Parts: sequence; structure tokens; C-alpha cells
Amino acid sequence: AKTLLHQYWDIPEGTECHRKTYAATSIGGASGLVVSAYSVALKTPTSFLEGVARTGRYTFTAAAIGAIFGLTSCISAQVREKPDDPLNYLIGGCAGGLTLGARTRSYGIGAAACAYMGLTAALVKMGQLEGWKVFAEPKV
Amino acid sequence: MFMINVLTLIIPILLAVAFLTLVERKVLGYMQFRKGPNVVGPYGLLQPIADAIKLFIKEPLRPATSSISMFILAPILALTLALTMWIPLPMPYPLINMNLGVLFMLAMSSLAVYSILWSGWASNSKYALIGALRAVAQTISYEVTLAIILLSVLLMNGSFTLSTLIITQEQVWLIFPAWPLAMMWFISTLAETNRAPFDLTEGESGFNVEYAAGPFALFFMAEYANIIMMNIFTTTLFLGAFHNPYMPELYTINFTIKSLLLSITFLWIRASYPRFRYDQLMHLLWKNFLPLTLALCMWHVSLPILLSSIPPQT
Amino acid sequence: MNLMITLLTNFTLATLLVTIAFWLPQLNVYSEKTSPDPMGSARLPFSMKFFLVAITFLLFDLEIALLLPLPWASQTTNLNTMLTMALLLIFLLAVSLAYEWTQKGLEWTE
Amino acid sequence: PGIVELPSLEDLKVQEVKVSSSVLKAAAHHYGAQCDKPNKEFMLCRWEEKDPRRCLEEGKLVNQCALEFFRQIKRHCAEPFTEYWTCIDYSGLQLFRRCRKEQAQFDKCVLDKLGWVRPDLGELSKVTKVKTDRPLPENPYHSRARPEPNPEVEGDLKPARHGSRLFFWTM
Amino acid sequence: VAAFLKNVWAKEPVLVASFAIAGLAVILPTLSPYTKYSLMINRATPYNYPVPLRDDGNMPDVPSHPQDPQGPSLEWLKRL
Amino acid sequence: MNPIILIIILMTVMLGTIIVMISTHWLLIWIGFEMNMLAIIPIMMKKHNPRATEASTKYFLTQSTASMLLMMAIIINLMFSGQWTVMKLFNPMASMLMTMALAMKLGMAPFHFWVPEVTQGIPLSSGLILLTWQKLAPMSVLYQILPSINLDLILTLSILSITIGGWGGLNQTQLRKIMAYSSIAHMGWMTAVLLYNPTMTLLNLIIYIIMTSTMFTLFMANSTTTTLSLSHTWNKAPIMTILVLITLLSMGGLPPLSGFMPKWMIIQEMTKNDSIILPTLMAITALLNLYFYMRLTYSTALTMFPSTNNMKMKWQFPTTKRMTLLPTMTVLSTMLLPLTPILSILE
Amino acid sequence: PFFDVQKKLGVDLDHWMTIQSAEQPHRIPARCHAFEKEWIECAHGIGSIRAEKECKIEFEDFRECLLRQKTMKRLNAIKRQRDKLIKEGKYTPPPHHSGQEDLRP
Amino acid sequence: MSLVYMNIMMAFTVSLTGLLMYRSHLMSSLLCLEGMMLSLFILATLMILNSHFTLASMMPIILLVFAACEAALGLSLLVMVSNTYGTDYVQNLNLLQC
Amino acid sequence: MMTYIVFILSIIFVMGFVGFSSKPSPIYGGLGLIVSGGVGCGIVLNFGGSFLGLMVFLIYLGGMMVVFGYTTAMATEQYNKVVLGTFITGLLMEFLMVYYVLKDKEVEIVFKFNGMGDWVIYDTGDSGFFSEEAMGIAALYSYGTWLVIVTGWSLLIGVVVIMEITRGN
Amino acid sequence: SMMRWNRERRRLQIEDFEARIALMPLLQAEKDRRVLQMLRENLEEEAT
Repeated sequence: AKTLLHQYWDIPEGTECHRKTYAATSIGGASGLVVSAYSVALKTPTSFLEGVARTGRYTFTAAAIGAIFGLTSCISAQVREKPDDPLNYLIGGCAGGLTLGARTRSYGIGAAACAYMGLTAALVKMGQLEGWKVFAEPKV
Repeated sequence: MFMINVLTLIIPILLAVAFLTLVERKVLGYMQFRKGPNVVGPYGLLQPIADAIKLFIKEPLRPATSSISMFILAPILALTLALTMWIPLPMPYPLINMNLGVLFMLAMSSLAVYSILWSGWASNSKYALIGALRAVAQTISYEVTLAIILLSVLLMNGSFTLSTLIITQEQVWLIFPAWPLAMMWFISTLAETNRAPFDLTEGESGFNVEYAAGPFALFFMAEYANIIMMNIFTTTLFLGAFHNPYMPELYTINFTIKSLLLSITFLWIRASYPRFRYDQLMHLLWKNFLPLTLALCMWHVSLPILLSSIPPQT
Repeated sequence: MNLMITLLTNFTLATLLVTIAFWLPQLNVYSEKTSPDPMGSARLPFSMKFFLVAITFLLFDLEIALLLPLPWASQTTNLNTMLTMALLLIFLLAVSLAYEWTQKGLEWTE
Repeated sequence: PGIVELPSLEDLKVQEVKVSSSVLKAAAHHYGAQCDKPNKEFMLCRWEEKDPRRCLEEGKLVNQCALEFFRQIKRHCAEPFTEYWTCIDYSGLQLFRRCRKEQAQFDKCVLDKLGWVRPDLGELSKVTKVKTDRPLPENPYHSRARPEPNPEVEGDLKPARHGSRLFFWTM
Repeated sequence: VAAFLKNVWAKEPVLVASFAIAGLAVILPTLSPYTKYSLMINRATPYNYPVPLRDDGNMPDVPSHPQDPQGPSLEWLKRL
Repeated sequence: MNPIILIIILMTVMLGTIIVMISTHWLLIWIGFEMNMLAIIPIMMKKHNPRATEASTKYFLTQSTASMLLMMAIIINLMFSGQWTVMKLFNPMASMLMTMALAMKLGMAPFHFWVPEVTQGIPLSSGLILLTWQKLAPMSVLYQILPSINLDLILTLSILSITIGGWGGLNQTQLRKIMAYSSIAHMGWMTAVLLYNPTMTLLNLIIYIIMTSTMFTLFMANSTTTTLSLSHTWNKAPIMTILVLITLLSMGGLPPLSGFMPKWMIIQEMTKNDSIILPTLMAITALLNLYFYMRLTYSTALTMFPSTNNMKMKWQFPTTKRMTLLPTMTVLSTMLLPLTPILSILE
Repeated sequence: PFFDVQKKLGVDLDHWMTIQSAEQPHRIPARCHAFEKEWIECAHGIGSIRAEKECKIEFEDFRECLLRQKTMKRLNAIKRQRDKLIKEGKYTPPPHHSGQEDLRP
Repeated sequence: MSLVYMNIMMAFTVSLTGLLMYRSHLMSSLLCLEGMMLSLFILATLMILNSHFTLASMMPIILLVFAACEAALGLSLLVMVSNTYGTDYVQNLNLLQC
Repeated sequence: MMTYIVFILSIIFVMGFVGFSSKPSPIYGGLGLIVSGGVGCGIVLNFGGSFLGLMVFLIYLGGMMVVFGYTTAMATEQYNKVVLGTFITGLLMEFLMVYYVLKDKEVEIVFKFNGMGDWVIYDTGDSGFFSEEAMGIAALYSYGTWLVIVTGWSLLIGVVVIMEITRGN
Repeated sequence: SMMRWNRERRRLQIEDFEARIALMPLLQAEKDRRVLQMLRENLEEEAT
């Protein structure tokens, strides 16, 4: 799960949209696969085909989230001509939130997902720029 | 060449158990003022052959077993652990000379109860299951007392090698320093093989009643081979003979006579006493045999230390 | 190799005898029987005493396993410590037996 | 890493002692009593050097001296030794107690023809001293230099400066 | 005390015999003078090789030969 | 249960934990863990209810799986290191196996599922014994092996435990499940700081033990198992309601009470290592623990729920329960902030 | 916490079984006595960090004695190359590797 | 490492996966747990006897006995379950969901 | 093919585990565990552990699995796709490991495993006039005082616990 | 009788053991030369 983030981050910002979109789609698909595995383990489906349908639904939803976020972030960083800016990732996060609202067939979830996912993606880009660490090595 | 040795070990076992059935009938009959079989052959010598041919051509029962795998497998394990268990016997030289022959025999003794358990489970009658459970409990309890008695006697001996028991008994028998252990060992081996007065399935059901004539015959062969070998084990363990390395036939004749006398003593005990109850034999083990076994185990742990009588490891 | 050969010989003689006993009168021609014990309709009720003596056997068997290597252990150089530990093991076995005796553990299967 | 230093096949060539185990066990006590010095020197060299390749010449001396034992058996006491080792060789465990009269005859012939005294109980199992010319290996394990330990703690314990210095706590 | 002992000898001889045997086993090694003989019998068994010591120059107690008078003796085990 | 047998079983539990604490051999650690499990099984079966049997069965199965994984880790470290000394492990796979084994033993998420289950089905004294004493030995084993602990795994377990404990305690009405989820969140707090400064882990362990002891002692003294009887407590004795309000205030980390002491110190050891996102996230999540503590204080002491007519009879009888160390544990858990540097005795 | 009761009280409970080069019955040595002895006498009293960064050579030697990765890797290489040259016909086994050596003793 | 180490580790792994997926019974899970203990026994004694660790040969017997004692405890719990719902099915142990 | 005997035995060992990891029935699971225990005893027999192999036969099979089957006979009253499915799956993966490590002689899953026989790692020395494992077990009383004390106390406590919790009162 | 025979057995055992430790050095030297010869043969085969 470390090589997927590495292959997403080694692509420079706003250079090749296809590779970034594919990497973000793979990361989203892995997250959706984990979520679907935990859902079918903790809550047993009434049939095998129901379980496969739920797994496919979760995987496709999260893959669409990742693909839309990566595509929108790379296109906005290309057209706005600045690669090191968290506003591009904020726009991509709101696009992902709108994709979540389109997947869940509601508007309020879409608006809240736009706001919070845009904030989270901007925070992720800010941490990548400033070198913030969440799993910090013990140095003191 | 070695397979010839294996066959000359295993075929006389079957001959000995068939003529043990004959000897049991004759000796039991003569002890209650009548005769045994003396019509079929000269003094009934052809009786086991006639019984075998009769039992192998009878119609099989074909019971409605829940499982056929356990039904087949119980005679397999019974006969295999009856015949494998003869190989480390030093008569005066064993077939397989092993460092831990006593532990091997104890392991197969513990392992032999699965035939009873699978025979009880495979039969569809639950009363047979209850009888099998009681027989299993009796066998494992007397397994415990057999293990402790064997441990104390081997602590006198000093090693687990079965052939060393001939060397350690060159001067005097081990029934002289260990006669309470000898008595309790004899009763424990009597109760191990479901021998009178410790059999329960004959009195008020059996676990192997549902088996056909052939499988019942195979169970009988396994049980009687166990009886003969247990008597031979008691003879080797407590009543060892004089062994000459240049004439092994002296030791062979001597321990054969002793084990024959012990088997006749088994049949003699069968025709003297009424049957025990199940709770009465549990009371005999857990409240009478076990405290004395633990006390004599402590005594035989401490006795070679305080007497400068520790035997060699080799 | 000798022990494996003896085990295989005993096993193959056993299955040959079982196959002969189970199949030789099967080739004879007879008449079949209908599919039909005092407790056929009644379920089997649980008894705590048999399970109790089973677990008592298991625990005494484990302490027997602990007590077993005494013939090898008697040849040591710390004879006082070996004697003390052996006597302590058998004393704890007897203490377990007496505590099972006092608390009505060996009841109706005594 | 390194290349293993191995002696050539000419360094490993010696006249063997081609006798069976019962032949050796028959004359084991007299071999221990008479051939003690090269055996003890070889065993001390083996336990000090911890390397067979450094002891080979000493081993050759054993394969010489033991042979000089057996020839003296062959010259003078061939037949009682033959009977004794045959009697030892018959039994499965090679027990000494089954061959007492042949051992007595062999020992009598050896004593009155060569003056060898059989050792008593515990005599061969003694620990002896060996005077040898080869020096003691100062580094038999080929150990390198140990790492330097950390500096220890020294000096008197002064009180802590301005107390705990934990946030607003003065002490 | 004597009435109780005769009472348990009347009702439960098996427990009385077992307790007597256990008490004898637990108090007899501390009184028999043969335990030390067991200790030095177990000590005198040569399981390993008696590896010789290098002669520094001053070891009068250690022998130079197996048949030398120095070292431990085993006449007590020969006689007992 | 006989008093002598109960005393012997309790000293067996204590002996097992002490054996885990004082031994330098991995086999003795395993032996002490089995001693602890085997001796604590009957305490959960003190009442002989079907719920107690099911709780004991679930606890037995989880502890058996944890002990088997621990033995696998010990055997792998034996193969790859050739020694048994309780110190850093010499294989990452053995370290991972041992870490998840001790996480299953401590009830860390996502192995937490037995903790709200089991604590519901056992009496209050046995639940207190579980949630306080059973957490000493695995924390000692985690203390000894921190050079080989993977940082990613332990921090993931810590944040999962804190989040799941808060979101689980947000829903319950029963007191024992609330204490179970609070325990899960607190062990997330204690394991989040382990690789930076284990003295703070010791301090948080001690403070959590004192607080859980005080709350369970108050519940045993008032004989309350749901929130409605705790609401009823205002009529029978108001001082008990004041004490549970103050203790629940302290359990949420509200200053100047002593529950602010551990977590704040934990932050002081994680901003030193330039980790700022994680302590802020953990405080934001512990606000949910403060929320359901506030809900309990609203139900118990800050208002007066209606009582029944038979409660008047309970006005005529003084309580006779041996409230052992209740005032001492109430004082020590709430006014211990001005003696904060005393944690230096644990360094 | 690790309460060192044994070192405070001077008693020995499990230190005899911790390591492999300890005192053994009848002085029976293990197969990696020297390697573990050298590693232990290196890493004594210098701490875990200096132990893991200073004498990694001794620990690698001890691990190689314990598991024999490189030894059977070399054996695999030798046997594979021997089988390949046997198939290619450029190599034959000597008589002393075929069973007619009339060995040393 | 050797081949038998791979085989014993795979045996432990399949017994662990057998334990973690309950089918219908509890006796089957108990048997899976004892299979895990047996694989641990075999791995430990193979490692011990390979390296000639003399004293450590006392260890696996303890590894048997303690764990075997635990097995007895587990059986008793199963019997208690069998005394309540009449069967050892795991789908009756759900009284603590609420 | 004889020199791989232990390895061959090990195959049956893991095969026996798929006998009861699929969990067909407690009787058949017990039979599979019995076969696995016998195979493991043979495996440790081929390494020189005779006393430990007879410990496996005497205490595991004849002592504990007897009680397991004895309690099995008091449940699972006498009279699937999933059992056969996971049996086939486990057998297929097991033979995949066998084929791969017999093909390229060096595989890895978590650790690097070698494809040679078990005979290579054996010792070339002789133990003398004693069995090293035998005296290692015999040192339980001379050296393992603390281990004996804690094991005996554990067994006594286990007896007390067992007869206490099944009283029901 | 058992104590007398066991003491005699101990004396015979230590006699056999002292015979073995007298025979040890020759077998040790033979084993060293044999393993060196085997290693040399393996070295030559690895070379060719």
C-alpha cells in the first residue's frame, strides 16, 4: 500500500493526467476493496451474488472517487499553471465529493463531501509541500 | 530375510490365540466338574479350526451404521495395535531392539481405546454408545495406574530398555522387592483387557454386538492377543528367567512356561469370582489403588537414594 | 527401516483379514432384512460424572507425563534437589487427588 | 569472505590401525595404560587449538604409538589375546563380565611376559598433566577487538537546577 | 491419639498404609547414612573425557600418569 | 464458591501476572499468561448464568488465539536468534505476530469485539478485575520489546482503538459497555505514546487504573448496572451522585482534574518528535468520550429523574458494603494535578 | 514494567535457560557455541543500538551458523552446475564419489 | 531454511485459518486450536533438536502440558454450553448483543 | 527418493491438517488430527527425538484426543460442498508449493525456503554414551526447579478450576 | 539383593566407560583425518 502512493507521488504535478488518474483510481480501488471486505465480513450478505454486488458497488464508487479527484486535480494544475498549490487539490477534492453525491444519489452528502474532502485534500497537499509527518519517527 | 522373522512372529500369535480359546474352554470346564470339547477332534484339538471356518462363512449382519469408515477402521486399528505391540518383547532377543520399548507399549496401550470408541460410535444403538463410554473410562483409568506402576518399576530398573530387565533380574526376581506393585499391576492388566471380574459388556449392552461374525472374530483375536502379550509382559517385568547367551532356548522355554502359567491364572480368576459393578471398580481404582500407587511411587523414588542402590543408565 | 516394514506388514495383514471377513460371505446368496434397542426414540441425556472422570484422567495423565523422566533423572549430581522435586510432584498429585476426594468429585463413579 | 585452508592429501596419509571394535575393546585398558603420553598430548592439542588441521602431526604420533602397542601383542601374547577378543566379539553388547577367564589368562600372560599392570577402577578416568613444547594459543577463537564500553557515571549528586523545570512548577 | 489410630486402622487400612509408606519415604533419606555414597557414586561416573591440563610447572596434586598415586581414589567403591 | 478457594484463585491470578512481570525467559511469559487465563476463568463464572458461560467462552477463545500467536512469535524468534531472553526481537514477522497477539490480549481495535461483549456478561467485581488487572502484564511485555515494535502498526492500532472506543461508547445505555469502550479508548491513548516515552504509558496506566477502580467501586456500592438506576441514586444517597459526577468529570480529561494529567503529558512527548497531527486528532476524538461522560453526569447528578414509592423503604437502612479505599481512590483520581512532576518517580 | 526481582534477590530462576552457550548437563556443547559466545562477548554492556550497529559481523556469523542459508545456497549452486555439466556430457563422477573408495579406517 | 520448516509453518497457517472461520460447531474450533498447538510443538522440537540445544529439550513437554490443560478447560466450557441450548452450535452464543 | 523421507512425511502432515481445517465433523476431524499426530511423531522420530515422539503418542493421542473424542461422542448427534471445496483448495495450494520448491529449489512466501532434502543440516558428530535430548529432559528436576513448581501449581489450580466451574451452583 | 547387584552394575558401567575414554584419542584422530580427506575431495571436485 506504500508502492501505490509512491507511484502516485513520483508523477510530477500537472504533467501526465492519465498516469495520475490511473494511480489515484488504483488507490481508491484498494480502499474500496478493503471497505467491502470488512463490510462482507462484519455484515454477512444473504446470498453470494448479493455479496459480489455489494463488493463491486463499493469498489466502483471508490474507484470513481479516485479517478475523478486525480483527473480534476491534474487538469486544474495544468490549466492554472501552478503545480505547487493546494487550491488544485481542493478543487479535486470537491470534484470527488460531487462524485460521492452522484454515487449515493443525494445532494447533502455531496455538498458535505465536497467541503470536507476538499479541506482534507488541501491538507494532504500542504503536508506534502511542508513535509508534515503523521507517522513521525521517534527522534527525541 | 527380516520378513521371515516378521511372519514367524505374527503367525504363531494367531495360532496361540486360537488354541487359547480351546485351552480356555477346556480349563474352564474342568474347573466346574465337567469336560471341555473332546468330540470334534482328539481331545478337541480340531475345535478352533471348526469355529473359524464356521465364523467365516456365516452371513454378515450388515447393520445400519451411521458411518462405515469407523465401522471398517475399528477392527483395523484393533488388530494392528494387537500385533505391532509384540515386537519389542525380549524373548530373549527382540524383533526390534528399541531404547524406549516400555514407553512404546504404554503408547499403544493408550492408543488402543479408539477401537472401542469408534465401534461404539459407528453402531446406531445409543445403548452400545453408553457401554463403549463406560469401557473407555475403565480402560483409561487403569492406564493411569499402569503408567505409575511401570514408572516405579523402571525407576528400580534404571532405563526404558526392555532387554535390560533380563540383566537387572539376574540375581533375584523383582517380585521380591515389589510384590505390592506386582499385585496391583496384575489386577490393572486384568482390568485393562476387560477380563473377569472387570468385564461389563457381557452383563447388564455390548459395543461390538452390531459387528458381523468376521469382525467379531477379529476383535476376539485382538483381545486374546492382548491378553497373551500382557501376561508375557508381566512375566518379563516381574518374573524374569535365567538367560544364557549361548543357549537362548533355555530362556525361551522358561518364560514360555511362566507366561503359560500366568494365562492359566487369568482363566482361573475368570471362574472364581462374581462380576464387579462399574462404580465398584471405579472405587477400587480411585480410592484404593491410586493412593497406594502414589505412596509406593514416593517410596521407590527415595529408596535407591538412601540405599546407594541407583542402577546404571546404560 | 525394520520398524516401518513391520508396521506395514501388520497393517496389510489387518486390512487383508478385514476385507476377507467383510467380503467372503457377501458373495453368498441370501435374503435381505428390514431397516429396523431400549432407547431408540429417547434422546441421550448428558451425565456430568463421565465427563468429570474423563477430565480427571486427562489432568492425572498430564502430571504422569511430568513425572515420567525420573529413571533418566535419578542419575544426576544434585541428588537432594532431584529428590525434593520428585517428592513435591508426587505430593502435588496426591493433594489434587485428596481435594477431588473431599469435594465429592468421585461420586457415583467413585 | 576468505578461502578455507585445507591440507593436501599427502598430509593425511598414515598407516591405519585396521582392527575391529572388539579387538580395541579387548586391549583398551592396556592401551590406555601404555600409550598414555601421545594420546594425552594429542587430546590436549585438540582441546587447546580447537582445530583438527593444526593437530595433524600429533594425530600421526597416535597412529604410530598404538601400532607399536599391537605389534608387542603380536610378538609375545598373540593367542590369549586372540581368545579374549573372540570372546568379547561374540556377545551383542560386548560385555566385559562374560569373558572373565579369558581376560584373566590374557592378563597373566601379559604380566609375566611384558610386565604390564591393568589399571584399577577410576585410574584411567583421572585428570593428568602434560608437559609439551608447543606454546599456548593466545587467540584460539580468532576473536577481533571488542567494542569500547560507554563511559561510566562519576561525581557527586548535586540537586536539580531550578527543580523539575516542568512548565510552571518551581520545584 | 491411640484411639484414633486404631479407629482408622479398623476402617481404612489402605489410607493408613499409604500414609505410613509416604512418611517413611519422606523421612528416611535424611537419616540413612548411605545417601552420600549415592552422591559420590553418581559423581565418579566418567561420562566425558578427562581432558588433561597443561603443566605450568607447579601442580603437585595432579598426577602425570593414570597409574600414579595422585588424584582421587576408588577403593571405597570397590569395597563398599 | 468457598472463601479459601476464591482467595487461592485470586493469588493464582496475582502470581501469574507477577510471573509475567519478573521473568527473563519467553517460556515463563507464556506460562504466566496461561496461569492468568486459567485462574481468571472461574471468576467470570461466579454466578452460573448462561450469559456468564457465553462470556467465559468468548474470553477463552480470544485468549487462546492470542496465546498461540504469542508462542508462534516466540518460536520464530528462537529460530532466527537462538536465545530466549526477553528483549528486542530479531525478526520483523515475530515482532508483528507478538504485537497483534498483545493487541488481542489488551482489547485493541480491531480485536476489540470481545471487550463490550464479555464485560456485559460478568459481575461488576470480575469486570473491574478484568479491565484493571488483566492489562498489567501485556503492557509490561509491550514495554520490554519497544526496540522491535513497528511504529506504523502500533500507531494504526492506537488511532483505531481511540476512534472505535469513542464511537462505541456514544451509543450504549449499559454502564459496563460504556466502561469497556472507555477502556478501549484509553489503551489507544496509552499505546500512542509508547515508542516516544514509556513513562507516560506507565503514568496513563496508573491513572486509568485508579479511575476505573473508583467508578467500578461506586457502581458496586450503589448496586447499579444500567443508567436508570444510576439516575435513581439521587434519592437514596446524594453524596454518591456528587462523587460519580466528579469522577466522570475527571475521566474525560477536564482540567484541573487529574485526568488532564496523562493525555496532556502525552502531547508533550509527541510535539517533541514533531508529530502535530496525531495528538490533535486524538484530543478531537476524545471529545466523544467526554460527551458520553457528560451524558452520564446529566442523567445522574445534574438533574433528578423520578423515583418510585418503594425507595422510601431503602431510606430506613444504612449501607453495609465494604467500600474499600473508595475515599482514597476518589481523592487520588481528582486532585492529583498539582503533584504532576511525581511522574518522575516512574522514569 | 520489568521488576528485576531475581537480580535484586540474588536468586536464579530462568537465566540458565535463556541462552545456548550456558552450562549444560554433562557439558554437552551446541553446534553454534562459539559464534553465540563471540556475539555475546561483543554486545555485553554497550546497549542495543551500539550492539546492532557495531558487531553486525558476529551476529551475521551466528545467524549463518543457526540457519545455514548461504551454505545450502552454495550447495544448490554446486549441485545444479554439476547436473548441468552431467547433462551436457562434459563431466563424470570420480570413482571415490561412486562407492568404490575403500574408505580411511 | 529447510523444507520441513515451510511445511510446518504452512500447517500452522492452515490450522489458524481453520480456527478463524467457524462453520457450525465449537468442538471443531477446539480441534483446530489443538492442531495449532501440535504444529507449534513440532516446529519447536525440530529447531531444538537440530541445533543440539540440550537444556531446551525440557521445554516442549511444558508446551504440551500447559496447553493441554487449557484444552480441558475449553471442553468444560463447551459442556456448559451443551447444558444450556442442548447443542454446541456457535449460533446460540449471541445473548450479549444487547 | 528415500532421502526426502521427512519431507515426504511433512506433506502428509499438512495434508492431515486440511483433514480438520475444513471441519467436516468432530469424528473425522479427530481422525485427521490422529493421523497428523502420528505423522508428526514420525517426523520428530527421524530427528532423534524418541522420547518426545512417544510423548506425542502417549499424551497427545492417547491422553487428550481420547478425551476430545469422548466428549465428541456426547454431542454432534449421529444421522458438504464447503468442506470438499476448501479441502480441494488447500490440497491444490499445497501441491503448488511442492511443485515450485521441487522445480526451482528456492522459494519464498514470508521466509526463504530451500528445496534440498532435510539430511543436509544434520550433524556429523557422535553424542557418546548418552542421548543428549534424554539428559536434557532429565535435567527437569536438577535444573528446572522453578518450572516444576509453576507447572505443578498450574495443574493443581486447573483441577480446582475444572471441578469448580462444572458444579453449576 | 537389589542394592548389591546395582552396586556391582555401577562398577561394571564405570569400567566400560573408562575403557571408552581410553579408546577415545585414536578414534578422534581417525575422524579428523577422515573429515579432512572428505573436504579435500569435495574441494577438488568443486575446482573441476
